[PDB]
Amino acid sequence: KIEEGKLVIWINGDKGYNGLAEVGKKFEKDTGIKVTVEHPDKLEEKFPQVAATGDGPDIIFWHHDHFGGYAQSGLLAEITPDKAFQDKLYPFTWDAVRYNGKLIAYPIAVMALSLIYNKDLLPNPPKTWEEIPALDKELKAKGKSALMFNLQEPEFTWPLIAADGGYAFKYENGKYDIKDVGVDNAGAKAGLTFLVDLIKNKHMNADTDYSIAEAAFNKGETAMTINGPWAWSNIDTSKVNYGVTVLPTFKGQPSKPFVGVLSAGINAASPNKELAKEFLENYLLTDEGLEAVNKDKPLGAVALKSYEEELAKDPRIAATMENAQKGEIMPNIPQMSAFEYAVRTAVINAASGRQTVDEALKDAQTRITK
Ligand SMILES: [Cu+2]
Repeated sequence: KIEEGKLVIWINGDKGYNGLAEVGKKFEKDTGIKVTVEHPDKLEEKFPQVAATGDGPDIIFWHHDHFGGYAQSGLLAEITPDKAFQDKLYPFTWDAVRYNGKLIAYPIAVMALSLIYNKDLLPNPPKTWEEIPALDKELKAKGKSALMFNLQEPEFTWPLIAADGGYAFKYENGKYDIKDVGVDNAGAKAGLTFLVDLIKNKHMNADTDYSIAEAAFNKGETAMTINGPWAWSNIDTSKVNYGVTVLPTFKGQPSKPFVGVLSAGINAASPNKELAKEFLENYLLTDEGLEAVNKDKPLGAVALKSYEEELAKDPRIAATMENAQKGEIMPNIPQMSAFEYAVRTAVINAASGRQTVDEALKDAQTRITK
């Protein structure tokens, strides 16, 4: 019970649904087809309900992690870019939109955490995790701290923990292995330890949450923090002089951030697959298209090479991409819930004393692979 003759698009209201609308006006002028951009409440939960009955929008915008499940249900259509088109985007973004060996979405935006710092308290940021401890002691002498970041959730703590070799699920030939998890190997143990030790020595507090960390860094009390593109505006208003850069290395290896990709999938029920493909590939994924959305509401870093080289003139953005090329693509499978649940607890119990690192990671590991 879907259109045929137009295009309805569901995008979250905190995104540039206006420039998306603008790009629509050009499509309409060139094709004569009208585009509609809507923002239903809690759309991530409605698409699944409505698409299961052959209804909903022709295109849905969202993080790629939810896309694996959608495909396990045959809700999306297998896109069809050719060799040439595929060479317009970064090789690693296509892996983020794969399933059982096949492509199912178009990478739009690329997100990943970064290290943020107060240029007035820290003229040059640390290239290593190993040196932070000594840096905090040097600042505490003046009534400041070195680092403060959300410690409640895996998104913020996984980068360190996995640098040495840990991981979510083994992957190599286009298929994941839900029985082979790496949160309990040597590397993952090495990283959690380093983190726990930071708290034990009072360089960090275990109850620090997103709000405290942001309030602290924006009042100008802490030299650094870790966060994404979505938090820059608050800082802009606070009157702090900040900078964004590459995350420190661990035991000589890069921090390994989870990589998130805003994607556009075609409803498998949609009678407008061609139009949708023409719109996404030749209107939205162009330097003019991505700019239109980025104006209304900034996107951060993108997957389109040509335009990424232009946005990358803002160090804040160049850093994001570099951190993404070193990170681990977020697995697009429903089992990632088991992972977030288990790891969030492991880190909390390990930071509270309730469990030692070796015990905490043994439980989660077994939990997930269960
Ligand atoms: Cu989600």
